[PDB]
Amino acid sequence: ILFVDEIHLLLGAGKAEGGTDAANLLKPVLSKGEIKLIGATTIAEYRKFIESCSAFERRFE
Amino acid sequence: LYIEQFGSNMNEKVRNGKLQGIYGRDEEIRAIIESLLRYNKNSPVLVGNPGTGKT
Ligand SMILES: Nc1ncnc2c1ncn2[C@@H]1O[C@H](COP(=O)(O)OP(=O)(O)OP(O)(O)=S)[C@@H](O)[C@H]1O
Repeated sequence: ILFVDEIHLLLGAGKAEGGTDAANLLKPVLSKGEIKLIGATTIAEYRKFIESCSAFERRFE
Repeated sequence: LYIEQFGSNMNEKVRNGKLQGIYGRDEEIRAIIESLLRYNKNSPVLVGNPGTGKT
């Protein structure tokens, strides 16, 4: 079971060479029900994920 | 002869039966295949509204 304090620290921040960024993996993985994470974000800041690339919108819930 | 696992294999996973039986848009499938047999251009791209099936 995976937990994330702030998903902004994964996608809003983060070098490509320092770990997961907006350009790393888990994008075509989270179509499948292989990996089970539990995140926590706030609404008006979660609107940055929609306007970022509009691709995590249908991968997270 | 090649290792072939630099990305991931796609045929052998459906040979295992994990992804059998896909309901199909047959006009969409043949749009790929006719782009696949050309002498000059051999690269289709499934541009689409992000919700739909691409994979
Ligand atoms: N024609 C279809 N028949 C059955 N399930 C489908 C079909 N098209 C999509 N799905 C379902 O869609 C989910 C995966 O999302 P998809 O949109 O197919 O992935 P995608 O087309 O690559 O979109 P992205 O690029 O991942 S945002 C899975 O639960 C599939 O079962």
